[PDB]
Amino acid sequence: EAEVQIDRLITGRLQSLQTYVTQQLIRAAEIRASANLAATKMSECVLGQS
Amino acid sequence: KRVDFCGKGYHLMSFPQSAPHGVVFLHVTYVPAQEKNFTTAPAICHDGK
Repeated sequence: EAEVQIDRLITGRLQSLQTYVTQQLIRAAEIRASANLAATKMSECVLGQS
Repeated sequence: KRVDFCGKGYHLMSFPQSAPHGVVFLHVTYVPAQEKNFTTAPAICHDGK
């Protein structure tokens, strides 16, 4: 029966880890978009006149 | 007219080329050099004007 209990625990923990990784990926994409906008603003408004 | 969008410096034109899964731009820029020092003033007074 120990194989059964270990299998249940392993699959649950793996599912939780997968969910966390997916959330991290979404957040990374959003942060990339925001930083691209910030870099554009810094490059165009500081070094020149808009 | 926006600075640092196509190339580095003032912009003249560009030419596109194809790629296996994308596009490649060739930008033609303009860069000055060989400077001097001189001396400057903001305005010139003459006859009170």
